[PDB]
Amino acid sequence: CINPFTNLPHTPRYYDILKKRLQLPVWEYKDRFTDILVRHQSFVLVGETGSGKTTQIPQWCVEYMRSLPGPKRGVACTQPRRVAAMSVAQRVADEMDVMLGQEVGYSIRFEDCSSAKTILKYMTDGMLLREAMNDPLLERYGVIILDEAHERTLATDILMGVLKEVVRQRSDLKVIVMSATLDAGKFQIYFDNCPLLTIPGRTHPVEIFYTPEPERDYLEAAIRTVIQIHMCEEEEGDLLLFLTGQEEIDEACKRIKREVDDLGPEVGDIKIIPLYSTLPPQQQQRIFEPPPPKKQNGAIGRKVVVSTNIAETSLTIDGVVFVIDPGFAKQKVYNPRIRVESLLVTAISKASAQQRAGRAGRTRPGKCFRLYTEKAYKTEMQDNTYPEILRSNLGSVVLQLKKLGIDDLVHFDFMDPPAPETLMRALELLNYLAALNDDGDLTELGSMMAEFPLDPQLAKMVIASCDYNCSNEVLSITAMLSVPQCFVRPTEAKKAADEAKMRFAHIDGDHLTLLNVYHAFKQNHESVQWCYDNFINYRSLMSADNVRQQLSRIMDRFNLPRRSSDFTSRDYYINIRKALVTGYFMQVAHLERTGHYLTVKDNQVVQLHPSTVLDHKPEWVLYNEFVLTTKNYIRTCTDIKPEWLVKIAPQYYDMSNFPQCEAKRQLDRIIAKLQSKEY
Ligand SMILES: Nc1ncnc2c1ncn2[C@@H]1O[C@H](COP(=O)(O)OP(=O)(O)O)[C@@H](O)[C@H]1O
Ligand SMILES: [Mg+2]
Repeated sequence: CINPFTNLPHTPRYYDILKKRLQLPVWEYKDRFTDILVRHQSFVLVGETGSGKTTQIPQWCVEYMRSLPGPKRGVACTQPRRVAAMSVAQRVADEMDVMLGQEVGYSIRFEDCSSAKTILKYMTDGMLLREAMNDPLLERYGVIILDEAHERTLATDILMGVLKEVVRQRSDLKVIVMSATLDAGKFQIYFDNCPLLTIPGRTHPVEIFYTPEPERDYLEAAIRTVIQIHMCEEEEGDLLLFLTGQEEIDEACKRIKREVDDLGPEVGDIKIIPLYSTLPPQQQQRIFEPPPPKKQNGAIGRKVVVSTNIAETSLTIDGVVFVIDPGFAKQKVYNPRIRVESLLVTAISKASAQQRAGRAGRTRPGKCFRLYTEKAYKTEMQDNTYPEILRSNLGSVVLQLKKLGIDDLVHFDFMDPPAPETLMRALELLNYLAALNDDGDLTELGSMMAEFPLDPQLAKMVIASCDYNCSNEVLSITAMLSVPQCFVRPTEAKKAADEAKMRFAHIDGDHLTLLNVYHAFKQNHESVQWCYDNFINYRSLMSADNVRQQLSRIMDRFNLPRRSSDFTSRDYYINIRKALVTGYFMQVAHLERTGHYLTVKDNQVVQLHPSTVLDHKPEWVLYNEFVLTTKNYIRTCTDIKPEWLVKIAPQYYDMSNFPQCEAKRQLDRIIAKLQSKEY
């Protein structure tokens, strides 16, 4: 029959895919799905990964929208994960026989693939909350679906609160909450005891393996699980290994590419595939590829995917029988008393481990090779990881809620309410940035900050830089800070990489070094060869350029001038460094007489991250990032003048409320000197 959007026949592609997708677990419940949808404003849908929730259900809601009178609106389906949203959009575009970016599309922070024609949009949970800023009832959508709500991300929880208020003012909107599990909060009690639909699992049983006692270096000891699986096992099937991020991942794909062809033609081939947050579409889509063929003589031609907890629940790779679970992941941590946010590798929950093992069972029965003991699972691990709202600084969150018109914050319906101390640190942060007044009301400046898709600190820095006549350079720095690490540092060629990085070093430090990289990238015409020559990440730089363009359009909308100072003047670099202070004045460390650094209020001993270009230890350093390892590192570091701290951020540098230390004694000396009294 006929494609309703194109008014043409559906294609050969379309029919081949329709055939396979009708067989997905979700389809036998479509009638009862439809029957709940037409009768209720909101309900919950639970089903294991691979059951067909993300691809099929939003199509059904499109079908539903096309049944309706003429207020002709979209469907939104939120993903916690960029790679999930972008790759399902491509998949669903194919399933619906449409062009990605036309009837089906996606929206990620700085990456909008959509048009006038878009009626189904796969977006991050973060982006839908962004859209609510300018459209508080989300009138562009008739159906909104929060997918992967079991991952309890910060943006997902806030969307559940928001949408629960939206449904009281809008009768025409439908909300669906989809999840892999019934745990991670109860959802239907939250949405006023609304219907539940559960899709049975087709998990081919999975043999859970362990190790005798605690493993120390799991990277190489999970490589030795990857190898022994790719010889000892006799039937076909692909491998999925859970690492914690995109260096450790790339390590294990550089490693295990010369090895394990340590071995001639004899053993079976391996198509090795990495998966992490950053990858562009054209290379996300290689997890969906057929493994290499069987050799005439030898072993199974096999596929190994090396991946973040993106593959835990957010998608399925067909072919996977063998799952290796190191049992850690890059979480977000936040002490509300230390006031330090950082990304930390840490032990997963029983919920999570069991999810990861689940992936091995999605074709035939499989084996999960968990690299722990039963004691490090049964007795030593949590049932459920804390929902992300209890592990984050809520500065951005609070600003977004205030921009959405939410005044009283304890009188706000969180599913799991945050510790009221973390809430109050967020209010203070925002008051220090002048985003909120002393009553906690949104200022004109706060309102504007909220429409930049940036941490409040960065937003304030961009806006305030106009008054230091260096908005152009601050926008470039901001864009470099908003994309992945730009310096390629192969572990086999550290001195070479470091020396290339030094070609760009500014004497006052790393922020200006990022400005130097960006300027050099542009004046060399976005050249890939230039990037290779200088060990600069071409993808990072292309991403930065795109972020800068996006941020530029926001500046134009708000009439904030995009200006530079005179490069021949000394004020050029001074002005930019003063601008950094307007946003980062709380991220400041003082050089002690001992050669250590102590963070300004919280008195934490830190050292300059070893990747810094700084030649010397500035007396005062402003930093972008606090890195928790076995040492505290401050990363992306600039030399600043303490006088700037007093002049630009007096509310924070209030000596009546400040701990005794070398920093306070210099600061008091500076404050007395400004006042030039002889009492
Ligand atoms: N991007 C893609 N490319 C090719 N095939 C896919 C893609 N995404 C999903 N599939 C296939 O279609 C199925 C649909 O699964 P999905 O809707 O993602 O399930 P759930 O969201 O419930 O985990 C998968 O099991 C897989 O076999
Ligand atoms: Mg899904």
